[PDB]
Amino acid sequence: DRPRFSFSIAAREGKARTGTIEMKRGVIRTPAFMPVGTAATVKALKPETVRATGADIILGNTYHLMLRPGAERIAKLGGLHSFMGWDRPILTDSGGYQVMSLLTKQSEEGVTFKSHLDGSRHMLSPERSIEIQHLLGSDIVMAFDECTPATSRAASSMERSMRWAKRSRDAFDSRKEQAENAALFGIQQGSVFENLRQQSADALAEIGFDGYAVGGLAVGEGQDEMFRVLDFSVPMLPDDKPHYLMGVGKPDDIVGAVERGIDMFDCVLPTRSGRNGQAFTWDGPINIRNARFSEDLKPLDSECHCAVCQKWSRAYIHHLIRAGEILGAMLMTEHNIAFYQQLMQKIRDSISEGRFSQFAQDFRARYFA
Amino acid sequence: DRPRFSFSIAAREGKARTGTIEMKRGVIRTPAFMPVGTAATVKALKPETVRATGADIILGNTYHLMLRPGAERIAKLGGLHSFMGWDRPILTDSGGYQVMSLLTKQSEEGVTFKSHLDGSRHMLSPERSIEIQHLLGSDIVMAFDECTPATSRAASSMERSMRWAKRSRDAFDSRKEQAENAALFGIQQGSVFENLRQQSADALAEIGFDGYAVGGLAVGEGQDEMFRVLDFSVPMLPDDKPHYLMGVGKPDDIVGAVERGIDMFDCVLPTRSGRNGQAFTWDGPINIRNARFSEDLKPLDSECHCAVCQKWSRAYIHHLIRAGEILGAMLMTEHNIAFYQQLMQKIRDSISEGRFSQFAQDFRARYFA
Ligand SMILES: CC#C[C@H]1NC(N)=Nc2cc3[nH]c(NC)nc3cc21
Ligand SMILES: CC#C[C@H]1NC(N)=Nc2cc3[nH]c(NC)nc3cc21
Ligand SMILES: [Zn+2]
Ligand SMILES: [Zn+2]
Repeated sequence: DRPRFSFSIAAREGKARTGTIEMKRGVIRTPAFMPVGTAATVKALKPETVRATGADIILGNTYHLMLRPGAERIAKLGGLHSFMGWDRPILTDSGGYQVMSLLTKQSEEGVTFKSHLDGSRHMLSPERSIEIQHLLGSDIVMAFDECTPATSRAASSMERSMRWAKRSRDAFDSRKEQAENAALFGIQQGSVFENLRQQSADALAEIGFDGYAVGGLAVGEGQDEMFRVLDFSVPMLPDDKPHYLMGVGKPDDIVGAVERGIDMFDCVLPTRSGRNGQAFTWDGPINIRNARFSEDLKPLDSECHCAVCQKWSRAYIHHLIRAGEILGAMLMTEHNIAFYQQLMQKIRDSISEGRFSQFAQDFRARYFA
Repeated sequence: DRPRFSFSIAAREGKARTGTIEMKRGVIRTPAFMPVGTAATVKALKPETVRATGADIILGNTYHLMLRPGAERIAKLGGLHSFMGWDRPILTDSGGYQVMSLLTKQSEEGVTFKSHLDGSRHMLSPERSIEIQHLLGSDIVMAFDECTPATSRAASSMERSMRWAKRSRDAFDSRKEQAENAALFGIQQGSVFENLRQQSADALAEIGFDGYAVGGLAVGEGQDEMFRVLDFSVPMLPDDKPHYLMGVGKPDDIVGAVERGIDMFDCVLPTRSGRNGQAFTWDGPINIRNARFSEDLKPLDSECHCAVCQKWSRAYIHHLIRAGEILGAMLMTEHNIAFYQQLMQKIRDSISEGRFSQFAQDFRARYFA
């Protein structure tokens, strides 16, 4: 048998850490990047291709799947893993952020809202969110939080989220199958305010979670501000548990966040911007639709080990994306997700060899040249 | 070394034949179905996936590739095979039909036309079409024909096409690299008129080609009429060369056309209707968007050996197509192309075992139940 959840730090450099999370469905190498699979698919990739790029875990969403195709329906069909054909760990967001981003009525009990898809009306609460995530069969369950710049007011939302974090913990612990086979993460709130971040961290650590996410970022704050908040926020979290930065981000954001103690990441940038023609390279991103690539026989990136860069030219991918061909989206997406995973591998290896500081400097010098 | 073009008939049953075409880039099992790759991609499939389904040869188009990305450009980038990553045979249509279907001025010299894409003006002729197909590096080159129901008038178009067939032959034979490494097929015209089909067949056989296509069908004539035309048209063609029915078709069309002596087929139905939610099965086509499939855990087809049917349920593919997800198009397309190839395999095996008559009866009884 394998453990439910065991995080082990193998090496450190400054605030950066590298290690593993062992879970029943597999091992997660940290720092980790999670491709986003909101609609029970990582867009334009088979799950075998997601795995081939190096991903150990993907992200799903309570909000989208409760609406389409439905949580109880996925459970009847055998759970999210069987449904989409990914047999490794899945982390699910709780719905707190997506309900706010995508027609809502807030209270201490929870949120009622109108779906952006049907106009149908629905409810979420800590207890319903945890139940939905159980029905999906998520391996890492997120606590349900209230999400809203803010006064002052940020403290009201943070304090409610901490009350909801306790209800999430209790709902999770009441479901034996969940508590024995899954892990539960809390979400730190408090916006840009050091004192509220501390109050939030204290509340979560008093409750106790398997891991701690940093919420309230990647919402348009600029990298300077995000780094400032991480500087004081991450040290407040339990050192011996994973630290998950929700929604981040660009390669340069990921590197700086690892320098500040983050272990886990998710964002739509590699998939969405790949479909839109943006390819990541070690010399910075390029827009493959640009006419300069029409006769370029080189691969998207000259060092990348992915299957796309072993077989097809920039010129061919340029043609596909210009033509609106599905294979264009497929190849751009595979390459970008592989690039993100190779970035994470380089981060892990450099921390384990005690040269991550030098890697970060070298990476930024070339990427921004 | 391998032969330029060697067709060998291994078994016959009635007018049906099964065998092989050996070419420098591989062997083509007949009767053969060619997936369509008009824009230098079989839509939503990597070439390795096209091959995995059983395809021996794919179809490309002079008309689309001369416009985007351009014939001379593809040649500079190393040819169509290298460009799209398919290293097996490619048959290219000559442009005669697509120029008519997709703003044109006809003459004995050729056709000038306005592109449906740019509005730019272009010319095609027998000599330019053959040159374009040389630049692409096509393995089976189609003669350039004039295409237009018709009086009477059908005879005018047919006779010009026969003059253009001779010019196509001469242009091909003037290009040593082409004549040594590629094959050339002629196109029989004459519409529904037995006497014109005979005049056309005579003209083509006097010129001499590696294979003979039956043109002027799959243009909305109904299956009864198509079969009537094949009944008298295919016997007019040289028995010892392949017979190619352009643009056909539905599974039931393919079976009946093999019964009448056709060896080669192409159509967009499995790819295009797959993206639109139609899946082929041995019990007939189904529309996977229908609500009856929302909780159906069976595969698309209960006997199909394709990778899609080994891993994912109807319910999951239903969800993907309803959501507009790219993976939906990918999986539907792989399954439909695999189904077509399994149909062709069953046809070949039954002819080689002398039970094709029984297969056709059994196939129709189940498919149309
Ligand atoms: C306050 C707060 C907060 C966090 N709460 C929940 N439940 N999910 C998140 C997802 C995020 N995605 C992005 N940017 C794309 N920032 C996020 C923040 C959260
Ligand atoms: C008269 C005539 C004729 C043939 N001539 C050339 N060059 N290409 C063809 C392609 C076809 N596609 C379909 N149906 C989709 N019928 C076709 C017929 C032709
Ligand atoms: Zn790559
Ligand atoms: Zn199948």
